[PDB]
Amino acid sequence: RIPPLEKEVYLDIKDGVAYIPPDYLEAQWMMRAKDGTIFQVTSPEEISYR
Amino acid sequence: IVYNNQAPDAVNNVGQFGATEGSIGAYKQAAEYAADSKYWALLAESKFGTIDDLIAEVERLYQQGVLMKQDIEDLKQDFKDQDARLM
Amino acid sequence: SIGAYKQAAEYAADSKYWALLAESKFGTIDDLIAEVERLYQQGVLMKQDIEDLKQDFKDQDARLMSLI
Amino acid sequence: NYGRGRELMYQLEKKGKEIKRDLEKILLSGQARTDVLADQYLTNSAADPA
Repeated sequence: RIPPLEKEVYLDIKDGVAYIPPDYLEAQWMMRAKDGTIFQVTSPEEISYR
Repeated sequence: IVYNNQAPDAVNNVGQFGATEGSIGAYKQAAEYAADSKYWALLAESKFGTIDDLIAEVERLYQQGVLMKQDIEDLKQDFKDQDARLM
Repeated sequence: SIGAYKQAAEYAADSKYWALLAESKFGTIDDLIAEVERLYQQGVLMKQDIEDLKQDFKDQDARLMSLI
Repeated sequence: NYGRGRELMYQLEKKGKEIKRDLEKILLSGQARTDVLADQYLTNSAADPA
């Protein structure tokens, strides 16, 4: 795992389902272009509570 | 920076989500059918776009204008003829 | 709601089942295009013709007016 | 002192009146909410300080 194989890419969410690209292996940071803002990751068992 | 809009070409030779040699046909056929549906929806706006705006407008617009013209002409002719003959 | 992840081959059939509605409704679209085309042609013709008609008509009317 | 002494107060009152009239003129003149954000009002912490 290193930069040179990394990727920028935009996503299409649809309130959830946003699907994983075929080419995917492992995810570093993920955010918005709007205002700069970072997501974080968790389990179903928590998001469901949310 | 990018979108995932391109078409399915290859299979994951590493990575445990997505395409395999036994599923690529599904991806490709799905893409073909989606593009065909779009072809339809777009040609449809067109027929429909076209049909509507075009003919509906030329029909109604000139019929109405020409029939108002009809009223005017008939009225004028009649009045003039009558009054003048009376003279 | 939240649906399951069907195997790809099924999503393919789902995608396919959109094209047919489009196909059939396009045919009625075409038939009706031909109709409003015939109608518009007839319209233009009639309009121009009877317009020139009323023109020469009021011409003869003013002729009769000058005669009086 | 020669003339009157403490021209400071006079000049300062002049500048006060001047800024008041300028403020009125600017308020009555049409000007947009121009800023460097470039429509990014809802993109706090812009990642591009260039």
